[PDB]
Amino acid sequence: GALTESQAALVKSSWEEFNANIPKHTHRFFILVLEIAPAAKDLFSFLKGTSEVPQNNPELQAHAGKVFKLVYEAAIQLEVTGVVVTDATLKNLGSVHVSKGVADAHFPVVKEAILKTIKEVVGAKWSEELNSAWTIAYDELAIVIKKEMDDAA
Ligand code: HEM
Repeated sequence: GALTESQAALVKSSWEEFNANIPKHTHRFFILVLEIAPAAKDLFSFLKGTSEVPQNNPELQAHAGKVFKLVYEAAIQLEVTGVVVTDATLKNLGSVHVSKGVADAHFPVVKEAILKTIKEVVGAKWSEELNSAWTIAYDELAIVIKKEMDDAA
């Protein structure tokens, strides 16, 4: 697809729509996670010991926000520049994943959980051209973190 001017305009537009409601989209995101894969619950300090996904836990909100930000920034950088750039932060991300017991097979879990979350966020504006654009940008960003975990292992 590439990332045409017209595609990037479509991710930016759809991210601004996500951030517009963090405590919803983020608790949704964690439920789509636990639907796709229930065991994933023991991983999260803030979910351990609990029985249901807390809805106002700051630890959880802060966590999930940071995750979508990072995917959007990735799409812009792909249309301007043509790439996703690996920095200190992605590197540290890879460390903390490993300490907590996270593996690669866990990633399509969190992708489908983000596509399905953005398809839920944009609703009728949804196009092929836009699904194509978020897929490209997640795939391109996961390639980069998985890279850094393998390296923290
Ligand atoms: C491109 C995709 C991904 C991005 C951008 C991302 C981003 C992040 C960030 C930024 C943190 C640190 C949050 C903090 O310091 O507050 C974190 C922690 C963590 N992540 Fe991910 N992540 C991704 C995929 C995954 C996957 C597939 C899993 C496995 C289900 C996972 C499991 C965890 C766990 C257990 C923690 C530790 C949280 C703790 O116990 O408090 N992440 N992630």
